[PDB]
Amino acid sequence: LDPSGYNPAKNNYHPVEDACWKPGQKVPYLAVARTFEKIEEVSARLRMVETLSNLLRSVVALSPPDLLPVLYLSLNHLGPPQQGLALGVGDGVLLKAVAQATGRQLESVRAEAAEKGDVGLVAENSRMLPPPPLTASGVFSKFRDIARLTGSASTAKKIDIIKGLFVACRHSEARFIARSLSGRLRLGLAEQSVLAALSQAVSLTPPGQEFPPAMVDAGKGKTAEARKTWLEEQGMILKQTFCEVPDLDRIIPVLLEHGLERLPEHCKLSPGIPLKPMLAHPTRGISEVLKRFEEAAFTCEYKYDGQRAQIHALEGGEVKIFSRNQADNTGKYPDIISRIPKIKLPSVTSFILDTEAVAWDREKKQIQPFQVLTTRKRKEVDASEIQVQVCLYAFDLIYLNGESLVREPLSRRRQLLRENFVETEGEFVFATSLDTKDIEQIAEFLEQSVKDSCEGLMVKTLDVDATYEIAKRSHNWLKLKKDYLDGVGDTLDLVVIGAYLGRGKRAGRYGGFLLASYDEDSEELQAICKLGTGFSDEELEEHHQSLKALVLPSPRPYVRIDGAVIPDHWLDPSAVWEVKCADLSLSPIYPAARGLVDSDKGISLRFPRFIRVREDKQPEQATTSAQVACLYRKQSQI
DNA sequence: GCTGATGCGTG
DNA sequence: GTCGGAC
DNA sequence: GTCCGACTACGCATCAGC
Repeated sequence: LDPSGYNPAKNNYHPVEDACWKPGQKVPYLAVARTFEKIEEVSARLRMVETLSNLLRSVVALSPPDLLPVLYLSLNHLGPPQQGLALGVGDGVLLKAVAQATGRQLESVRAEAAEKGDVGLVAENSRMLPPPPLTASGVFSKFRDIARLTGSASTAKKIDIIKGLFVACRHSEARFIARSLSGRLRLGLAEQSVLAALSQAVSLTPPGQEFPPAMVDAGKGKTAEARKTWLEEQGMILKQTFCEVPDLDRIIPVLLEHGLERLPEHCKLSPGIPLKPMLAHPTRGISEVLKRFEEAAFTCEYKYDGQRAQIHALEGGEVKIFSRNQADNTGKYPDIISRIPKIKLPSVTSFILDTEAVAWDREKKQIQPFQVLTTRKRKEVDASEIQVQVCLYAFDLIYLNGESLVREPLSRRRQLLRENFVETEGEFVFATSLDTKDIEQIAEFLEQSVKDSCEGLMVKTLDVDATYEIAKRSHNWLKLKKDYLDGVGDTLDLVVIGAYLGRGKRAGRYGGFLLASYDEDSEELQAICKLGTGFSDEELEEHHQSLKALVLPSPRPYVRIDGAVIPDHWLDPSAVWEVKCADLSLSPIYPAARGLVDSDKGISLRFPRFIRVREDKQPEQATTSAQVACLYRKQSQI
């Protein structure tokens, strides 16, 4: 009945009864829209998971086929990552498409969306013959349609579909379609919560029951200590099957048929399906390394400054390569799929490798900085056109000749790789390693890593919790790098010359800042980076306040920002701020120290973060562009 | 055909 | 990528 | 400690306007 009252938060929820659509029907969008409201209006993850599980339990019950689209809509994805589907819609399009469904001038709506920090708000509030209600599988279909449109005049074909949806919207549905398209759904619930909410709902209301189903609450006969243990157990089955097959188009099918408990029997890590890779927790010292890893024996590997390349060789010759995000990078490495046989021993018949592809200068036999690695062509590439040579630095092995080494320790996997593959210096090399426990030979290896052009030390255990089982701990490796050590690495004192407006969590004060570095010769300040991270909320207000005085109507004439985003508020140069950063880069758009190191290009910071306010310094006292040039030169340049 | 704006995926 | 915050 | 969402530089790919 009236979907505008659907409350899946309501206590003692019943899949069939407090639904707001009768069985075998399509699930309505305002179902999802209402649910989303019930989620964004709480803050306890555990409560938010329940509200989704509910909507999910119903869907499992009355409308099985709609399930998969609901998860996706709730994840705000479009499909499996390897499909590389993308909306190609941006704020420009969407804002426009909004104005076009409502009337206001783009330049009026445009300011409301910046003043509110949320597009979805503006679409709804703006106020003919009403069309049929929207369905959830319907909106998912239109979203995919928009993704698929390409080539000239495709934006315009997109703005229609969008104008379409917005015009079949009822109550809140505007709010959430806008937000989905803008990439920023911001509910407070994401993958993990969606995953946990699914595993619950199919445990409370198991799938494949003939309607009307026997057990809508398979939980009702448990004790609270028993339920909370039961769900959590079922949770991990789902979680780890996903971490090996992070693809809902494969799972949700089998789930619906064989239920949760036997899902690991049909959904197994197989070469060709890309799995989630092992993340790295930051470790700000070496004290901290032995606090975390007090007992266990660990290895030490260089941290290469390439990108992650997940290499699949499947029984059947064919190679596929995937990125950190399960994106299909096969097209962009024809110089890898070729060199492929030259690393697998001949008795190696199917494998999965966890490596980092780094840029290699052949004519010099030395590394090339990340910036160069990124100048390779993407998408599809023919093998002749290649220009930036890449050399892999393999540091794990996850599958070999049939077996799935997830369950084996690192020490098991290391020898298994070391002994099955072949080093080629300039193509294929094991991460330079040094097993130890020795503080003095660690920092001797730390400084060494960098000396050899790397960000620092990877640090992982060898036997104790040494698996590749992402589901237990996902940041179980440790990343140890120079700029984390309070009192090391490059910190500069810089000038706040403008500020940017916030989005979402920072809606209603400044979300970013523009930072500048006194050039001496030109008696000009010069934009060097933006900065939107590393302050607390309390500091970030002290900011938006003590800067609410300095506000300018126009630039000062001695400030030169060039091709940086024009700040939304310009500022009278007073505040001086100390910034830490992991590197300095040759900026294709920043003015600071342009000329001193390159004909055209300035210099920016890599991973800028704010450390503290430098009151005792005055703007002519901050770091000079002559200074800035110096740090870039003293930075493993060869 | 080009160019500027900008989406999106690496980090 | 870095980072804080709420639970 | 986990999970989520603020924010960042760099560059290839793409398409509206011209």
